[PDB]
Amino acid sequence: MKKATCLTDDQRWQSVLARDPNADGEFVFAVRTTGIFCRPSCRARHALRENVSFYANASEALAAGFRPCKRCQPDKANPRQHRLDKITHACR
Ligand SMILES: [Zn+2]
Repeated sequence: MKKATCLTDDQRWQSVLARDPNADGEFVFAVRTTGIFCRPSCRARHALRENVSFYANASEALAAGFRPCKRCQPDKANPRQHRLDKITHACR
């Protein structure tokens, strides 16, 4: 309850390295270099602890003036999906 050994930025990245998929509400982490914020689970090839800092939630990370990560916050994964030509107006 009122206790948790060592809450150091160390084990912050331990829970976040483990990819703890269910740590939504537990905190967020914020990679200043892309100006995005995430849940610990960020499955894409990690950006270092050293560019990354930890909040309570994404409204705090919004307080930092960031945007939700395309993988973590909505879950906005676009892999499979066609990389269709590009040019606009295609009625056929
Ligand atoms: Zn992410």
